[PDB]
Amino acid sequence: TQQPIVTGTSVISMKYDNGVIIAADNLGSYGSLLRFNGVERLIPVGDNTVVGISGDISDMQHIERLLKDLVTENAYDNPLADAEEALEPSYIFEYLATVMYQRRSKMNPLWNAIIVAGVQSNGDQFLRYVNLLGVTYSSPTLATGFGAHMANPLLRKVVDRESDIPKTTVQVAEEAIVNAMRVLYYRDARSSRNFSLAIIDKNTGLTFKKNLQVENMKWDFAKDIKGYGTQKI
Amino acid sequence: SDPSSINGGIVVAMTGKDCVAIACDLRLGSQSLGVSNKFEKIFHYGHVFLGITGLATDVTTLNEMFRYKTNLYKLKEERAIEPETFTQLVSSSLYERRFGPYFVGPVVAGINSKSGKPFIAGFDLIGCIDEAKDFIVSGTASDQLFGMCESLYEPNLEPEDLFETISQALLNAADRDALSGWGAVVYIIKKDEVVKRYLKMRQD
Amino acid sequence: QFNPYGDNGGTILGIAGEDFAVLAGDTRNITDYSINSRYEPKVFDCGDNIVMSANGFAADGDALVKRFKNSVKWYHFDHNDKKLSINSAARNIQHLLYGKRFFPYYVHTIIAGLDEDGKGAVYSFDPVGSYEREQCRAGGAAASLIMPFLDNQVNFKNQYEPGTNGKVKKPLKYLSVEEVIKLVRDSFTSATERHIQVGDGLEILIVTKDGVRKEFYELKRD
Amino acid sequence: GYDRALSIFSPDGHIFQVEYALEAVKRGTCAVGVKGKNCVVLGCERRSTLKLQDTRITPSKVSKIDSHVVLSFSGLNADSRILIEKARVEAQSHRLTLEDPVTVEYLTRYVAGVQQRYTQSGGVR
Amino acid sequence: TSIMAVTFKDGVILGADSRTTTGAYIANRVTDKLTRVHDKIWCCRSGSAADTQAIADIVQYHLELYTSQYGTPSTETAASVFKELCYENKDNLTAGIIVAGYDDKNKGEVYTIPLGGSVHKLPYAIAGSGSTFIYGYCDKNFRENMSKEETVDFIKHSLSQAIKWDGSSGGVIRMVVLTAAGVERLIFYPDEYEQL
Amino acid sequence: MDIILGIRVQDSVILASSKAVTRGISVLKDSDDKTRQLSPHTLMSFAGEAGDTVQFAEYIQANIQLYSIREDYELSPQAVSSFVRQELAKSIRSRRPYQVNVLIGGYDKKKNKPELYQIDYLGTKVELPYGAHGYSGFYTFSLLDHHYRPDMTTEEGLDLLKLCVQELEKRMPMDFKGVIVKIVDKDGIRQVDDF
Amino acid sequence: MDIILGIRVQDSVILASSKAVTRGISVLKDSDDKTRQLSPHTLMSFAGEAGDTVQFAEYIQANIQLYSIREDYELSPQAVSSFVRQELAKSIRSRRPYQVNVLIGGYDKKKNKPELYQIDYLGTKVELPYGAHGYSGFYTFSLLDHHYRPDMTTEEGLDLLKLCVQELEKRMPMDFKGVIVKIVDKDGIRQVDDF
Amino acid sequence: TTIVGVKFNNGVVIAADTRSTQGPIVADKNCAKLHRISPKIWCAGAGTAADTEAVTQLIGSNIELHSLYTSREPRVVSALQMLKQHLFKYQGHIGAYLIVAGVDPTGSHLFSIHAHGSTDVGYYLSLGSGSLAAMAVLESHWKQDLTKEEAIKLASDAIQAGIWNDLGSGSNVDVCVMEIGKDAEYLRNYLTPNVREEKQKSYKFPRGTTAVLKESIVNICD
Amino acid sequence: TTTLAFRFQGGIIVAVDSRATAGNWVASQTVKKVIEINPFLLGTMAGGAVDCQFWETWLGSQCRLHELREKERISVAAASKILSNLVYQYKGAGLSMGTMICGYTRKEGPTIYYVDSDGTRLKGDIFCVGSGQTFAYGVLDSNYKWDLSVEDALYLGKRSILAAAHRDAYSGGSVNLYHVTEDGWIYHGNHDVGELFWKVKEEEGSFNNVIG
Ligand SMILES: *[C@@](C)(CO)[C@](*)(O)[C@H](CC(C)C)NC(=O)[C@H](Cc1ccccc1)NC(=O)[C@H](CC(C)C)NC(=O)[C@H](CCc1ccccc1)NC(=O)CN1CCOCC1
Ligand SMILES: *[C@@](C)(CO)[C@](*)(O)[C@H](CC(C)C)NC(=O)[C@H](Cc1ccccc1)NC(=O)[C@H](CC(C)C)NC(=O)[C@H](CCc1ccccc1)NC(=O)CN1CCOCC1
Ligand SMILES: *[C@@](C)(CO)[C@](*)(O)[C@H](CC(C)C)NC(=O)[C@H](Cc1ccccc1)NC(=O)[C@H](CC(C)C)NC(=O)[C@H](CCc1ccccc1)NC(=O)CN1CCOCC1
Ligand SMILES: [Cl-]
Ligand SMILES: [Mg+2]
Ligand SMILES: [Mg+2]
Repeated sequence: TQQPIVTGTSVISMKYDNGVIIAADNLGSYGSLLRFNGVERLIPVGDNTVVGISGDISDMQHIERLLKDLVTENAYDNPLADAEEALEPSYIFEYLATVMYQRRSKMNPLWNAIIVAGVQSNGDQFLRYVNLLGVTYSSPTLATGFGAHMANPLLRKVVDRESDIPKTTVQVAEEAIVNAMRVLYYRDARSSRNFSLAIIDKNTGLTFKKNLQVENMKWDFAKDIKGYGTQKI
Repeated sequence: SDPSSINGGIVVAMTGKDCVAIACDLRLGSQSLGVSNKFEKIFHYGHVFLGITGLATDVTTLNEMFRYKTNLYKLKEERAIEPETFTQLVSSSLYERRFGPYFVGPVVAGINSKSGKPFIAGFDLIGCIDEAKDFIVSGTASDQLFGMCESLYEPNLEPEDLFETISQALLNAADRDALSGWGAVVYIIKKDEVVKRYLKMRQD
Repeated sequence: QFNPYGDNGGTILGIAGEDFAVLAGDTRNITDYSINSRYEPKVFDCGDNIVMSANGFAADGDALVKRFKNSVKWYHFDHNDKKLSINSAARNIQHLLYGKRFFPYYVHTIIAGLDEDGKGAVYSFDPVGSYEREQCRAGGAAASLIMPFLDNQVNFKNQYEPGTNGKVKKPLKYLSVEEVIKLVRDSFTSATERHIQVGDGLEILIVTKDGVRKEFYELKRD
Repeated sequence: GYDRALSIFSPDGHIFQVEYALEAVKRGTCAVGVKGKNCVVLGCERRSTLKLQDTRITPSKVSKIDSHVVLSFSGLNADSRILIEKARVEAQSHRLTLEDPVTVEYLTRYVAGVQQRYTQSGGVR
Repeated sequence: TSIMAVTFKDGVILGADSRTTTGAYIANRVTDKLTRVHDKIWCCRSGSAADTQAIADIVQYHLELYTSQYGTPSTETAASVFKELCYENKDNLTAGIIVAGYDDKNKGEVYTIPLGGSVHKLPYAIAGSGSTFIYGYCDKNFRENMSKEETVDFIKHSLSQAIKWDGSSGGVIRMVVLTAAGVERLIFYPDEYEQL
Repeated sequence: MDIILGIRVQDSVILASSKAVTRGISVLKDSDDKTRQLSPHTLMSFAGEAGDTVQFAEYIQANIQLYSIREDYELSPQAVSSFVRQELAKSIRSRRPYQVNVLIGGYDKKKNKPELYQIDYLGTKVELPYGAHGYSGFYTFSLLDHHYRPDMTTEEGLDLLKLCVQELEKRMPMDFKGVIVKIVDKDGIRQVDDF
Repeated sequence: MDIILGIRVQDSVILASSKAVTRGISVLKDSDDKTRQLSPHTLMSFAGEAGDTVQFAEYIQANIQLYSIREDYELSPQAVSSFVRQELAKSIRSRRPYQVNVLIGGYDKKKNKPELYQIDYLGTKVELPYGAHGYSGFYTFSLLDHHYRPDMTTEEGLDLLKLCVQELEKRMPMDFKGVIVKIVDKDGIRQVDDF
Repeated sequence: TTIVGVKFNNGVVIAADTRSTQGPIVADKNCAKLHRISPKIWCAGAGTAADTEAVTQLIGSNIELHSLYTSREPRVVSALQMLKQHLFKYQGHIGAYLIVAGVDPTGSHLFSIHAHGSTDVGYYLSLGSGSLAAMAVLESHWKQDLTKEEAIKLASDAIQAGIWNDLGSGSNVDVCVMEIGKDAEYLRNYLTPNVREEKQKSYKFPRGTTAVLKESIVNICD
Repeated sequence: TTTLAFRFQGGIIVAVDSRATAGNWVASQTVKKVIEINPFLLGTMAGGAVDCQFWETWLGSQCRLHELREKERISVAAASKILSNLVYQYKGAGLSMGTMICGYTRKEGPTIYYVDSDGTRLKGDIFCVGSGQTFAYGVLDSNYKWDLSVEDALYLGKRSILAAAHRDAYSGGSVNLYHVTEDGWIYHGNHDVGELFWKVKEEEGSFNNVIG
């Protein structure tokens, strides 16, 4: 039995025609206090997988170490560690899913919501979710926390079902993700303006973008809003 | 100690072609103990029919209350109350007890004597009107009734066909609920004739 | 305080014919008032012509299916590739569930297939392992909606022969695979209308002596 | 714990420790059992090189396992006490769970099973 | 919330963020927490949105009725009416209000009224959840008899930090300037204040 | 308080009520009459919370007697039962409700019919051929379902009632010290002294 | 379980134990013997939590019988009571204690004296001329304080015991369905069949 | 519920879904959540259904009496003030969450009211369980100087977001357009994107299927 | 549940209902509440369904192991005590079981043992177990005699379950009958309450509370 202390908010993601996109802001909140601002919550595993983590940061750092150690262990007595026997997104996910469910079953969970985004060796897009309860699910768009409530509706307008994935380009997909991150900054009280974004493409590979900022924000209309009902000044 | 499921019981109402049906089970119990198999839950004030599920004392009290009010209505208005009007009266009366409510699930059914239109309506315990073209359900087997009605129901049924549909909806719903059953009554209501039928059902 | 359980919604439905059996389930996966996935299958082919679904808390559902699938694998290893009969599978599943009697799998489990006489079989389990063979069973969130409809349409309950004064019952008979699929589709569209956790898609697994076939149908997405 | 396999097979297929245990029995005082038509009688030898004995308190050769079953023996006296004790405990345990006293065959089968266990358990003779 | 009121040479300036929250959801990102109870008597609202609105509305009614009979009320009088409501109904209120006004005799005045319903007359006042993070900064930087531009910068820099650290604060920085000249509304957007 | 039974037969209503008054680990009395005559042809038995039972019974008794004097006329059992139900229905939403369950056995002189009404503390009224309150019903209802016939005589009803009391004396945990039996018919109310 | 009594007289110990086994609102049995013979001259009655009572009684019985076979000798009532007390004293600080109260009536053959021991589930032992467990004591102790004499015969003890049972049948709330009476003396243990 | 309000050039538009729930059960598939306070002041209500209806009718009644008393068309701020003071008095126990909008001699207005009595002002607002889905759309597509047709599109799109993504919302989209100098147009079932598909089978029973015990004519006449 | 079993001149009658509930939800009307342990032993089930089902089929395995080891069918006393000692180990853990072990052996004759989940074990001639036990007792006790015929005893057992099925909301479905003799148990059919109630009402003239 735990309670989360230092926390990370929404992780959002979606599939597009050649791969997957995933994003998460760089904030480590301490309750209402916006304590840490240089926190990277997207963690690449190899050149084909990115694990996005929300929830307790101490448990996130533990998971980082497990993934780091998984890469080391996979390399042992493995001449094809950088080829046919490299770590797949599906292997990494299933490992995490096993751990999450084992920990919830011992009544001592890793207090996290996790999205594993990547591209399989055969080119297939991989995007699957797992959380502190060991619950798992997959969808063309996946999001955690407030992202589930606000990002998914926006991302589902682009990719509403499986057949919409081949029709969605990386330009359109990234635009929707970046727009969603702005909406979350407007509306989530534990979000920051700064964020990271990762693209895993079956052709161009892993592109990790750091120090992005929410921009093109609408605030001008605020000047016209006076009082809370009557008041004219 | 959940007032709405101490005594048990169910009511269902349906519309058809120039007709309406309202049906109810006959059980009154005290939790596991079945007490009465004659406890009817449908009443009528003129041509307007009211079914009431939930706490049996409140079922009785509200019947007596609406008889009281519809009688005064008729004396002053010099005409029988209509289903649409009665529905509003039920809603007002229930909401009057907003923070000390009657633990009931009433269902209005009837045909407007002027327009000839079939009318049904349902309420929650504090008076929210739930109007419906097709059907209204209420009671301890409301989930079961929702499932039965949603699948079995079709629009514009003739009075004789509508009888079969509503009866099968109630019977099969009641048999999946421990606190409902022990007999059943069905009212088939046409513009100027009303038929009341008692159904044969399993007595466990 | 940490709550180890959750509700992933959805509903499942098993019907048995004369020489076949179907196990249906919607593909919607939810938590609270949010949709997690519109297509997340929870009806699985477990081998030996046994299909299985464990509906409720998905983490426990997957864990169970995973363990039973593994049980089928080891049954082959330990008993010279012998086919696991549906009755033997059912008893095995009881022990899986009851093994966690004091920290239960939060699921309604249903399996379907053929018995050793080639006839359609459906077995259903409570969360802690009590099981029963039936012609008919609905499980999950909309079970209370669908089940009475099945009593009426599959087992002809409360239906008497017209004109016999309610004395002669409507005689029991096996339904064709065409008629069963009609009842499954109507059951799920009705459940979708009146239950918020049910919708998106319907996936049916049909089991005959020839193997396991699949059928998919769209459901309302609201 | 002491683990040594003391009872083991020899080239000719004999377990010498079990066979040497029989020699201890052969050394022990003679015991005889004769069953009649409606009774059983257990006779036992007591060696007469021991005078100045106190026969009131000296352990008797025949022991009651329950009110209806008796056990005599030949061989090591100290070893017999362990078997008798176990047998007496099992007798009461049987009455407790089966609500019926042991049969003579059952009690024998138990005692025999104990003896066997000591022929292929590590660290024991 | 993060709110503050600061007296200066020509009068007083009120300042506030624009965030209203339900848990961690921002129900309103363009809220106006600076409210008029009289021509040149305003207040900053923190705590329950419903309670502070209900209080402000009653105070505005009282001061309007006061004005009809006895002419313009003092800022002290306005603070007293706020206090009376907050103190007598302390069991049923969650309201932290800063009252600020401009007399011609008394010039700029600031009164703060915390949860208990006590009254405290100060040179400047800070309040709301985000105020905790700027006690150190404001104490070190506040000076009496500042100019308009210095006071605007003081409030802007202060609320900028409060907003930066407090999750319950954000959006735009609204300000209201109270002087003999009149009433001036100011607004400052994230793109400006965030990078201070 | 605990056991109150009622059986309506062809020409009468028979009420049986336990004699025990128990408090803590002491049976304080074994001859308690848990009934009040409301009118010459109407009898009410009662069971429930201590104090409430008698206070309620006598309050109803006074009201019915007041009515009888005012109108020089006896209220029908149906009318009395409706009056009692309404009082309990008021009571349940009071500051302190009457925790009293009652049976009303009456003979309607206008209809020439016996009538038995069962009313609980919530104000839940039902007319029945046979009734019970508390745990008694869990044994007696099934027993009466089997042995009861609507055309029975008063003597047959008393034998049917003996069968109930015997079953209760066999299977009930508590010693209720037997019952006082009273009969309501066209000639009024009388007590059976040897039961 | 409920009523267990014990009376030590001149030459014997008399134990009386109620026959009722009640669960919920049903008397499941009315002929239950709440006692076990531990040895030919030692009898133990018991009352308390369902399941625990018999499980404990039989466990003690097995142990005493085991001792008797091992030593070919009967333990004194004092020795048996001390063994039982220690078991309960261990039990009370266990994960799940035996919720069982007992009376041990025995005849010491070496002393030629009857002995009655009262032991509760905590392991509280006392030797007494007369004893009781549960609510029974609240009536019987004062009654025996008055009527008991140390030099009474077995027949006088049975009449004294009848007086207790009558009082309990009068004033106890629950129907305990009479008692099984057993006598422990120099000739062993025997049951009184007509009580 | 999902409810929204959007301001435009010459007025204001409000919209709502039409699902009414009872736990996880859809009680009403087409209920009206748009309420008329006065001819040109309309209200969208979320929360406790009886409370939203009762509070909107009470204030609507008092607004009519006020209008007749003052010989003036009612103002939105009057409805706003009367609603909030009523709701505040009851300390949130009256679970009415309202979006109040309309046109009056002062102009066009858009407000929201919460159960505890707090009011908000905005150009775009959303309330109810699906408000986050709706607000996401509103935050993504809203701009200053919307036309009538653009505001209707934006409003209905925001409701749709709730319909599809929120389990608490569903069925149809109701709209009401309040433009200055014109009559308010109430567009009941403006969109119906959740029509029930044809059933696979007719469940019309053969006449005489149900077993009957008694028949009798009921007297409704005097 | 409602279950009963009573001893009489011609052996043992065992009768049970077939309903299974989850709160007020009627989950099944066709549950087998009698377990056939061997040709001479029966077990009845009431309480938690799998607790009963699991441990009573486990009991059957233990009884089989006894007759393999001892070359003799287990006694009713010993069989009941295996179950009672098992549940006693789980005492406090929350098992919910009300069972009756009924059977015949040479040394015992016809024997019935009541065994429940708090460790109570009782030999007796009549027992009714379950939520509707009191309803069954009312009819059974008032009509019971030792000298009942096999035909009358079977009917009384059936009629007692019917009585409980009717009044108890958590009993119903159908009646399963068994008769135990010196030759073993004999099944006497599944009797649906749907038809049985009306058949009994008409032929017997009882159930006058119900609208005919
Ligand atoms: C900062 C945020 C904190 O100091 C500011 O002070 C602002 C003040 C401005 C807006 C005037 N405060 C808030 O935004 C305020 C924070 C708050 C919340 C609860 C108690 C005190 C202060 N937020 C509110 O008042 C919101 C406004 C609504 C969303 C328009 N109201 C709520 O959150 C209400 C509060 C009800 C209440 C509780 C205790 C005392 C008084 C009122 N709660 C809900 O609506 C219930 N909500 C349902 C969903 O589950 C979470 C709870
Ligand atoms: C979306 C769906 C959710 O936000 C919308 O907000 C809609 C608003 C529209 C319909 C105006 N909200 C609902 O549909 C609303 C959701 C809800 C439920 C319960 C509490 C608060 C909100 N549903 C209702 O209000 C239903 C109305 C239907 C048509 C009957 N009412 C109930 O479910 C009532 C609750 C009444 C209540 C009393 C006291 C305090 C709060 C609420 N509940 C029942 O009827 C349940 N039960 C039935 C059996 O008898 C006992 C009562
Ligand atoms: C009469 C009919 C009533 O008691 C009998 O006693 C029968 C005995 C027969 C079946 C052997 N008893 C029941 O039917 C019994 C009643 C009961 C329920 C719970 C505890 C004790 C007694 N019912 C069950 O055991 C049902 C079995 C059927 C197949 C549904 N099982 C449940 O209710 C399960 C498991 C309950 C449980 C016991 C111990 C630990 C954990 C759980 N619970 C659910 O299925 C939960 N529920 C189903 C509906 O969907 C929401 C979740
Ligand atoms: Cl505000
Ligand atoms: Mg029943
Ligand atoms: Mg939806």
